[PDB]
Amino acid sequence: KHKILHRLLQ
Amino acid sequence: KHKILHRLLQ
Amino acid sequence: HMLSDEQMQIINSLVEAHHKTYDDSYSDFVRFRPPVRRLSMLPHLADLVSYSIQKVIGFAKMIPGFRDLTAEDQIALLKSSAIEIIMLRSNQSFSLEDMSWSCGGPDFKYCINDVTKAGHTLELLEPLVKFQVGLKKLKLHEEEHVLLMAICLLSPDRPGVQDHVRIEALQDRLCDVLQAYIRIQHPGGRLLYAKMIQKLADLRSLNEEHSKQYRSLSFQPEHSMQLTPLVLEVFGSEV
Amino acid sequence: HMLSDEQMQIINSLVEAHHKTYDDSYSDFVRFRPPVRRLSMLPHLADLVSYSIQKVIGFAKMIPGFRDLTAEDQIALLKSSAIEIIMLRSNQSFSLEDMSWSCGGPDFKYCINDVTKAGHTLELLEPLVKFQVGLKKLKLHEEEHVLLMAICLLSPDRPGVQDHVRIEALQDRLCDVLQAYIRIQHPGGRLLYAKMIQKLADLRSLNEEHSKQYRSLSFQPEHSMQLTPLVLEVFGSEV
Ligand SMILES: C=C1/C(=C\C=C(/CC)c2cccc(CCC#CCC(C)(C)O)c2)C[C@@H](O)C[C@@H]1O
Ligand SMILES: C=C1/C(=C\C=C(/CC)c2cccc(CCC#CCC(C)(C)O)c2)C[C@@H](O)C[C@@H]1O
Repeated sequence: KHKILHRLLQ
Repeated sequence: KHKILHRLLQ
Repeated sequence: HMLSDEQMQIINSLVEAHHKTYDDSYSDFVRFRPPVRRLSMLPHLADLVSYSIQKVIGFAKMIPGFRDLTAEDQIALLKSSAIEIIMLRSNQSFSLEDMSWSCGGPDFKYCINDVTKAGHTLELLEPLVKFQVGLKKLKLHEEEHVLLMAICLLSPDRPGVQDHVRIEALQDRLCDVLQAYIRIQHPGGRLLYAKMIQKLADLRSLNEEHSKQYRSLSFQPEHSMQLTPLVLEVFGSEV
Repeated sequence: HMLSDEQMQIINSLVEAHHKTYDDSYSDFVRFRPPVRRLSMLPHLADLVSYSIQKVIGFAKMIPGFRDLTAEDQIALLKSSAIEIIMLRSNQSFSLEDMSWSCGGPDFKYCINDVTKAGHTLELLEPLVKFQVGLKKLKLHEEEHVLLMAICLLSPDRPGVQDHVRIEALQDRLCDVLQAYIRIQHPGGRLLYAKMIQKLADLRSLNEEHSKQYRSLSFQPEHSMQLTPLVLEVFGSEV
């Protein structure tokens, strides 16, 4: 989960 | 799953 | 020969269904995230496609019999076929003169370049435009256009379908209507039904290429975050 | 007394972080689904909040130490605190004269009525506006404003947090900076630090009410389909 968060957190 | 589809299909 | 009463009622229902779910004024388009010309058109085209999926769902719900299918089959059919119905229904805004989809104003005129700026390539857009050109040259009657969309929607040969026999019987009835309509009402259409069934085959191929390229988008969160929940659900891979 | 070198560097980093992630021109707002005045403002405000979450993530990544936390803790902190940071950072557009958030033009001026047309009630908007009024009356220095956002973000008392000791030590350092800054640089601010810590308590209460009302929205698919993937993820309940 949290696919977009991980990406945004680099 | 398909929460929005079910709703739209009434 | 002659069309029967029940065939007539089917045509009337499908035409009314399309008129209720396709708005030639395109005035809803101002509600979308605006077009921008890395993937500058993705927000606008995601919104356009999401809006169009809702319209295809509304159209499907008014196809005679589709409603009486199980909820699972209704979803299975829409998930496999929605992209094809969108390509079919977009022929109504496609212009042979502009080679583009013109939706009531220059802000909502989409050329091939606009669609590449939503993450798609010529591997999809070259066959898609050729598809739109050949379909537009068929000069389909509104009756034929809505029958073809309904036949495409009611194909039983799609993954996830359970009641294969029931859906095939529904599609068989619509094919019978379309053949009779063309023979009786479309002058010089002796090759038309065959050309239309070929277009259904072309759509399977456009479906596969779009799914390939959509998968690439949906695997990059910086792009998939620009999609809508409805697009994620309908074009997604869950069962 | 006097601020130390490391305290100075912390303030400088937080101010630069805020300047990089808050655009006073608000020119990006034209990219959102347009405002409409059943829940006619939900598309526009969903886009505004989604955009703001990205900015809070960008701000967080530049708080000294936040980056060196585990990925799980970074997410736990952002999921619990993002709504509070958005309420804090929105004070910069709030106007005491208009009782509204004015974001560079009448299309992007949001009054309380606009927010009710996104699915929220006065149970949230009455305390939220009183919160914005009292915060605006504190006349916070930019230094104090960004410290308060960072302190709010680095609260270890949020569900899902693992390295409680490490996050508390980071927050303790920022609180020390804020107390020293107020004492040395804010004339007549002898009661200010206490008023600011009270605002952090108020935000817990605004958080709970917003979460209540967001849950109601997210349980109705005709409304949740209007949200963005990022809003669904950050305000959602997955662990
Ligand atoms: C959608 C409709 C229209 C245009 C479709 C186009 C051209 C922009 C079009 C052009 C290329 C590909 C596709 C298929 C849908 C797609 C896509 C984008 C994403 C990113 C979701 O893959 C559609 C306009 C109008 O007749 C309504 C119709 O439903
Ligand atoms: C977001 C920002 C702003 C305004 C916030 C407002 C008023 C519209 C506001 C007003 C009420 C509640 C909330 C909290 C976020 C929310 C929401 C809507 C949903 C439907 C997601 O619950 C925000 C503008 C600007 O200063 C940027 C800041 O990040």
